Amino acid sequence: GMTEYKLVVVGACGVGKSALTIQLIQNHFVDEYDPTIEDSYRKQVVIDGETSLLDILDTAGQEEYSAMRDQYMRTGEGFLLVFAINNTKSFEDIHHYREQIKRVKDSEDVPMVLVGNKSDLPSRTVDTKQAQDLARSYGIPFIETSAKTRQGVDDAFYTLVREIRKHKEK
Ligand SMILES: *CCC(=O)N1CCN(c2ncnc3c(F)c(-c4ccccc4C(F)(F)F)c(Cl)cc23)CC1
Ligand SMILES: Nc1nc2c(ncn2[C@@H]2O[C@H](COP(=O)(O)OP(=O)(O)O)[C@@H](O)[C@H]2O)c(=O)[nH]1
Ligand SMILES: [Mg+2]
Repeated sequence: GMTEYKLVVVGACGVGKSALTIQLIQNHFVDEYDPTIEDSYRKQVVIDGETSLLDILDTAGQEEYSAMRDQYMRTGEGFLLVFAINNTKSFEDIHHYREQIKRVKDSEDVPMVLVGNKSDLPSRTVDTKQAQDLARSYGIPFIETSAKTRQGVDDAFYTLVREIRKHKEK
């Protein structure tokens, strides 16, 4: 079959994981998406001339560490680490999401992209430089997005695919 990429969107409640996912899948902004709905969406795309199937898991529900979740998360090939630029705690939480990915993958080299969402909002509390420095320390890209306007959304997911390709070449 055609190439597939298993992508996982992670980050604290309310950062815009679901809004980002629906923007990628359906090309419009959803104001309300139930925080208890965790689901995956597949979409056929062409990136750098390669046709692939993106299988995107939008994580949700509760903070719990079920066996299903670990196994589930283990199958992820790349991860979007999403915070919101107006929520400092969500940015501080990124360390947790990175470590948990590192724990379940048993690897220091997992495709990830740091995503600073809600870039449309004026009430910024997390400096772009701060995010850039963190991303550089992790050795990963940083992309600013707005699920509201769709700024950076394709770039975020497509950049993650490119990171997966880089990983697969090694
Ligand atoms: C508001 C609902 C929502 O969007 N979610 C609820 C909280 N939930 C969550 N919270 C805290 N830690 C999480 C976590 F560590 C994982 C996880 C588990 C196992 C391996 C990796 C990961 C990680 F996401 F990469 F961090 C998950 Cl799946 C969810 C966690 C998710 C968001
Ligand atoms: N202004 C703005 N609001 C957003 C953006 N992304 C998500 N939201 C809103 O923030 C809230 C949480 O979004 P949601 O997608 O449910 O976040 P999740 O809990 O990480 O899945 C919702 O009310 C969304 O409408 C964005 O880029 N800009
Ligand atoms: Mg959600």
